[PDB]
Amino acid sequence: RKESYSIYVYKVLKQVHPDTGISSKAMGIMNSFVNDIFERIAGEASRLAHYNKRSTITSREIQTAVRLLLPGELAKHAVSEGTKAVTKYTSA
Amino acid sequence: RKESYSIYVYKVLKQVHPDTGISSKAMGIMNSFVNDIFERIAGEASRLAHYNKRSTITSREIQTAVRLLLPGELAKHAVSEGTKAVTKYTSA
Amino acid sequence: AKTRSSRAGLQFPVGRVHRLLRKGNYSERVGAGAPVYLAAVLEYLTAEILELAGNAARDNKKTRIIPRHLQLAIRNDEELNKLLGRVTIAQGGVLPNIQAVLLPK
Amino acid sequence: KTRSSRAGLQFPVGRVHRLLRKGNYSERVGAGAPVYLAAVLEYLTAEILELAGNAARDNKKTRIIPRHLQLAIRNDEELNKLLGRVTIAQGGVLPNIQAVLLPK
Amino acid sequence: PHRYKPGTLALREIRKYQKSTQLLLRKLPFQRLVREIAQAISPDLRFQSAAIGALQEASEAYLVQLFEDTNLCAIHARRVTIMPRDMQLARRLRREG
Amino acid sequence: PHRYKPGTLALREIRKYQKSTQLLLRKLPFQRLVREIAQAISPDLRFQSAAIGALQEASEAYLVQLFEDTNLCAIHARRVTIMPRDMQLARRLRRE
Amino acid sequence: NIQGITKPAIRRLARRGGVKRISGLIYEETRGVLKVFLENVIRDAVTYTEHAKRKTVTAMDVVYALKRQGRTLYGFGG
Amino acid sequence: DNIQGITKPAIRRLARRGGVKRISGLIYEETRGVLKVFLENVIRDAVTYTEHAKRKTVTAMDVVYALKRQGRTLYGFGG
DNA sequence: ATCAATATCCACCTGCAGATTCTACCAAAAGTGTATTTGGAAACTGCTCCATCAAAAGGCATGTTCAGCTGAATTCAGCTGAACATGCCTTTTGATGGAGCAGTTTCCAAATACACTTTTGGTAGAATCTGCAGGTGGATATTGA
DNA sequence: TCAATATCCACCTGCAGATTCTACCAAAAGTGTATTTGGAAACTGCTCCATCAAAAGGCATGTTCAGCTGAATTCAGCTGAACATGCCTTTTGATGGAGCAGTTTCCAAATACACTTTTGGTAGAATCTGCAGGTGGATATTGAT
Ligand SMILES: [Cl-]
Ligand SMILES: [Cl-]
Ligand SMILES: [Mn+2]
Ligand SMILES: [Mn+2]
Ligand SMILES: [Mn+2]
Ligand SMILES: [Mn+2]
Ligand SMILES: [Mn+2]
Ligand SMILES: [Mn+2]
Ligand SMILES: [Mn+2]
Ligand SMILES: [Mn+2]
Repeated sequence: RKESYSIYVYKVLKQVHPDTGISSKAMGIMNSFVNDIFERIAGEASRLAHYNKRSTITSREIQTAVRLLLPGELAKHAVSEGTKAVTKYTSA
Repeated sequence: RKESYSIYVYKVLKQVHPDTGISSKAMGIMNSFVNDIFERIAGEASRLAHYNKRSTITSREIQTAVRLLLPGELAKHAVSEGTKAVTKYTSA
Repeated sequence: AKTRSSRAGLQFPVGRVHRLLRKGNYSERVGAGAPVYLAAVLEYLTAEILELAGNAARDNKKTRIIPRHLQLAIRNDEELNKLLGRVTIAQGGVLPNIQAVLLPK
Repeated sequence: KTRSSRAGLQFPVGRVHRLLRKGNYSERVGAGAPVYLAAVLEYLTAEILELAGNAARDNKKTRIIPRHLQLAIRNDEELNKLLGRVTIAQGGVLPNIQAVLLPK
Repeated sequence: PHRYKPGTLALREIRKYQKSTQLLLRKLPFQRLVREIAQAISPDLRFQSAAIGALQEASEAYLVQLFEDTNLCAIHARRVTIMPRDMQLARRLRREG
Repeated sequence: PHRYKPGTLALREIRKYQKSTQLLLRKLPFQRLVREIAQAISPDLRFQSAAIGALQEASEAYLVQLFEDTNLCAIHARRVTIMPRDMQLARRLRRE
Repeated sequence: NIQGITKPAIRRLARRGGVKRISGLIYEETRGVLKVFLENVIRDAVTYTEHAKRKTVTAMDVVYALKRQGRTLYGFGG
Repeated sequence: DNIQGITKPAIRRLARRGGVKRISGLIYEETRGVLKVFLENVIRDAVTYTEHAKRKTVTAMDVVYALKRQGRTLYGFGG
């Protein structure tokens, strides 16, 4: 009845720091953060398609938005990670 | 074909200052203004509806968005006129 | 056959406002008064900038409004200034303003 | 079976796709977009936890609290630029005194 | 008998509270302030406790990085003491009033 | 022989250029720069003339309220001359 | 109640900002800035509140009010 | 190497429009570098928009979008 | 507070480049009628949220003393503004060729809509741990001398 | 230039409050089939961009010279920091009730569709016409004294 990003974050926590945990107040912050970046990437990709007379938000809109919204080195890595994931998903 | 707010703007000009005209570069500036204020008002009314789990943008969202996005007195006048226009329009 | 704009007493195009709202990804459905209300507001703000620009154009003893006039009109209006505080008007210039300290004795 | 499994991701590709479709962003949503966006959210999330966990252990704690998140963001040149207009509740500030105010 | 040279204690308090994260204004006066201000916009209003919480976190944060900036203006004028014309410039150059 | 006291002419130039709206940097040097910067980002690129037009209106508009802010910091330190530590402080409190 | 924002509390805030010496005039000044800030945030939050036809100001109302002023806040929702 | 094309006297005019009465000799190299950074961020975003549209020409609208993204909305190139 | 030498302002002039009209199509509103949603009135149930009350208790207000900082004040080497002359390059403009736009179709690949069938993630409990927070043991910070 | 007070930093410990870790049931997420549809491909008239020639005047560059600015030094009054007593306002915790959200149910009115007509708004032409330059009389500006 009230969804959240909390379980997925925790999973990600266990990859980077298997023996470390996270308080609930810290998790609400991670949550806030995830919703924030989503709306940022979503919003910018929304604008991209609309500027181009396109009606589909594709992975290519997402990538272009990340390149706009993220600082340089951070963007390089995310674009790599995003591609790495979509290409894996095609081979299945 | 390239639609624009040009003719509508021109009419309003003749309403405030009948013997006054406007250069084309200045007209494009006004044109910019209308698109800017439109996207500000619309988008904020988008977000309002989305927070209230409502799927319809109604005039009640437009008014509240004007009350957020416009400085005090500017908004008061706009809100009266916005009201005055839908109540006039429902009677026709 | 009457224009949606005439029933509202408006000069701005209510039908276009309504179309741009629907095709604009703002929400799934659009109310019937919404574009009417919005167009009235867009029209009001346009009236307000044009009246004060027209005043500045006559003070400049011109009869055609140029961007400099729009710039003088916004920046000199306390509220319009707040509204367009992050906005650049091309070929608009800036307001005449010297800090008192820099003046002669 | 899960789209999230097929993509090599921990974030939910399915939820993302829904939030995009119901988000008034566009009429149509490509199929790779939610995979791509989920992957980016995971990456950024991974990187913050990496640095927060570290900042908690440098402090010899083993639970992440908001201070650790704050210290991690503000000490990172690029994350800080990304979240420059964001207040983290209960985060505090980075220890920083202006050199002019020191004695000597 | 020994006593802190002016400036010494203040530096020890700077290190003390940049190190910490708790709210620094007393909660009840603050709450009283929020409700007062609100009652002028509209009466009979109620507040989740977390709403006042949220208002306070935001407010103390905004005041803290304003002092960070005010301090920078005070340094720029080759002083060590912050003064009203320092906060006025700081605010002026962030568009905020 | 008759001559302007230092600053007199300076005051007269402020009045002169707050009155006008023309671009104050030379167009072709500016254009040459934009394309130089652009070519490091990506090769073989072209520009609409107004694209360079918009880039310049923007650029000057920005530098002008940066000098305004730089000037305020200068007054704040009871000087009249703008100096690097004035532009640095101004930019710091503008997000930059 | 603005006077309930006390001198030594303001001093702690400033110390968190690395302020070492403080003019006596800073405190009434600071009070005035806090008041303006609260007046603008609460007004926008209440405007979100009354739009939902509610009588209770939620945390999300405030969180939305702050995002509007360009002050994104984390730890109460988004 | 075109940055030297922003001349000392041109920068002065800009400062004059900014209400500056007196100017240090270190301001000019300082001003040039600030300008180069500004353009580098605008042009890159503008170019990102260009390449997204699979174009080879940077339009005025690319620049206007790039500027709106840095919070610098610009009027007069919309149409 | 008088003056001559300059710079600037304000209005007039005329020919034109740009602003306003004016025509003649064509997408796009408006109009009708039918097909869906939705948001809302009601009724209902808990949840919070407001308001008390009454302890300790911790933090604010007040008062005293003095360090040192800010503001006032003086002088100077050179930094920068103003003027000139010398010269370089920006600006202007008219013409051209082609690159790279948009514009038009054509047509699958990709995405949406329904309708059923699993699996997951959210919640309320059942079962766990990390710091907190004392106590007080080697260093660090501070100022008196 | 060194030593005595104090203070904070180091490491240690047993548990309440928080965090983990478990155990069912809607509601999303996934599937299967049946349609649509957006936008890539391939081609194409045409802008709009890129250069070029080059004269020609406007602006930049570099040096000289003078006045005034900013940087540096000194110094006294007085502000704001450090500290302690004492009292009060805050905090805290339990309690009680009332006003709200939040949950569902259920139809009217509102919105969306799908087509058929009806104009308005746009895009070039074809007209007007304010304003740019250029010029001559006034009035202001500024330094000199
Ligand atoms: Cl000085
Ligand atoms: Cl004089
Ligand atoms: Mn895709
Ligand atoms: Mn307080
Ligand atoms: Mn002419
Ligand atoms: Mn005493
Ligand atoms: Mn009850
Ligand atoms: Mn003229
Ligand atoms: Mn003559
Ligand atoms: Mn003349």
